[PDB]
Amino acid sequence: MDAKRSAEALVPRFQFERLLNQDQAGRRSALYGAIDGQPALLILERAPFPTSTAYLGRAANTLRALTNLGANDIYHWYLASSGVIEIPVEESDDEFADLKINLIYPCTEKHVKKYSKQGVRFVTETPEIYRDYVRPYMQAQREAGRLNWVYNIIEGRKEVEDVIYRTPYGQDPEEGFLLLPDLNWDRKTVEALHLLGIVERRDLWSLRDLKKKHLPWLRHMREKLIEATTKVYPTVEADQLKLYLHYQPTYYHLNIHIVHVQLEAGATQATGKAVGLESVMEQLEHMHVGPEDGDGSDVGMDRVTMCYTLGEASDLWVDVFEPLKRKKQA
Amino acid sequence: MDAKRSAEALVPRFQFERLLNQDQAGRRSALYGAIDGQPALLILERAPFPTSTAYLGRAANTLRALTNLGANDIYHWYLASSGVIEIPVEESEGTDDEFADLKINLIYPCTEKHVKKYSKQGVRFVTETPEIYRDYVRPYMQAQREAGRLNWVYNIIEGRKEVEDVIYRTPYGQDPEEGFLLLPDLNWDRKTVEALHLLGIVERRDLWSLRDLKKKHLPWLRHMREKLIEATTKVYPTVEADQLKLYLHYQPTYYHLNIHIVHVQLEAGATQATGKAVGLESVMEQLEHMHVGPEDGDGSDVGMDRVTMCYTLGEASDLWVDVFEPLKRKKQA
Repeated sequence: MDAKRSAEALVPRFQFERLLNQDQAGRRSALYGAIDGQPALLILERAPFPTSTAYLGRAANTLRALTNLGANDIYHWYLASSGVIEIPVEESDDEFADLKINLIYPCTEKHVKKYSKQGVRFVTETPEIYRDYVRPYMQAQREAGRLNWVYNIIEGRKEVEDVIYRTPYGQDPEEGFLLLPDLNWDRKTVEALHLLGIVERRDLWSLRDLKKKHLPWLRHMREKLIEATTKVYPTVEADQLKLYLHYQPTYYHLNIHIVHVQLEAGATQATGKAVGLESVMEQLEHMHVGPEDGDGSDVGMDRVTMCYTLGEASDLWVDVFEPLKRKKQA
Repeated sequence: MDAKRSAEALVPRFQFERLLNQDQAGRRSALYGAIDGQPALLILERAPFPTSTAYLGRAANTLRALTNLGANDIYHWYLASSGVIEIPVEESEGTDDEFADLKINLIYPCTEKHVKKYSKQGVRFVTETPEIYRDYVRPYMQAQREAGRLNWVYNIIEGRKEVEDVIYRTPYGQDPEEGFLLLPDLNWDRKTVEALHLLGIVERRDLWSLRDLKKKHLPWLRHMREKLIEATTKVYPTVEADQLKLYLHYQPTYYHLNIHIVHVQLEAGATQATGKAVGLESVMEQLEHMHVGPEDGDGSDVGMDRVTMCYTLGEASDLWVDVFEPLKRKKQA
């Protein structure tokens, strides 16, 4: 393993310059620097704790340093440094690791931008702002071809082996769908289940397109997605799943997240990003039908004001909401 | 300093028995065991990385072990173990300290209450129709209030408790309808502005949860939204209005309306998750556009008690044990 030793030789040559970002409760730091006089990006992460009893049964008894910070009755808190614990013969001479390291070298300005801290803003999207600015932006993104990757999966030309369930392409153009594992799921831990329900029809760009006339479709899709998930993973019951939509979505083709209720909630589930599927259905169900609205078929989410988070490097913040904010402050 | 050394002697005597829970993306493990023949609960946490240049400028060059797992062009990924890095004199009160990679909490002797608190808990997603709210859940809320479970809230509202922890309030009694106070969330260190998490406890006592909100409350809601934001940005001048999110819990942990205020940069966890957190503006918009029927008059009493709400419950909670699990059991063949 010359390439393995070669890659290992890079890390001690890293010359730190500055911290780009620290996140994940402080347990991930993105460092910028240089190796051999060229830009280098080194990402430090605390590793998860081992579950081996060889580790858990020895961690408290092998510390290389331990400092009590305070105590109150039966409560005590400390800082400590891990000692060396060797991995037993039947699980590996290795020791248990406390760090994960990613090194991008040589890195570019694109990597610096990607891993630099990005501020977040909470914006207010009225029906007028959706009509005049956001919906035109969505259209341009789709016309530019940004959904090619989605369409390639829907049509069965990519990630065929990653799909865990689908209706065959073309068999059901209105209510067909496929289930894709989320990139961060190990596909083995059922209680961390996270699937993407990508619908086959192509005319719904986001929940903004949903109207009362889509309530039957929404009911059918909710049942079908839950039915398929609990069929593929039979130890999962219906009341152990949550279905939600993103707004703003990360891409402009309606897709329904399916997560196990036991999955640790992160940004993908947070208020200002995730909207429960049943919550959208109830808003359509009870939305007011005015005298000019006929039977109500076209009453829907494009009448609502939606408030949500955006990153400050996003197109929508830079081109729409920051300028609207500046124009209002003048 | 003797008590400091005494508490340090506890940790190496810990005898591991079993893992109670591992969460926070695997970086927190709650271990159950014994010390001196009595139950002990040891919680291991990965520490945040120092920002000190003395640490960051040496971490890559002092590793005590390093294994490359793979590489692809300019991408390389590894596992590693940290070496010893001493804290420089100008950053340490003591001498011969090294940067720490672990935080440890030891509860000893612990009880069954601590084991329950830190053990993994099953979760269920339930469907609360208006009928189930009427027949089962609202009576449960009422009994909780009648039992006195809100004594702690009222003690703070009335200025008998946590007077020193309130970061802002309207003086009690001055504004009975739109008065409020702001309390820091127990999990916030009260100094890191980008992790800000406040609880807005309203002065009025007749709103138990968002189920009580109706169209007639929309002016009150608009006013409270503004007032909570103005007060937060007044106390924390580096926070702008568009760097805050306001939300309600449903189910809430207690049955007196209270509005969470969080910095947009705060990392989202269970408290913000779908099935628990409901954005304040989302409730207001749901009330704004809700249908007013022919028997509803001017619509003033149309509100959230007409909606079906879906949310998560823990399997040890009263509502699961006494309401939703029995309803589920009776329905199943």
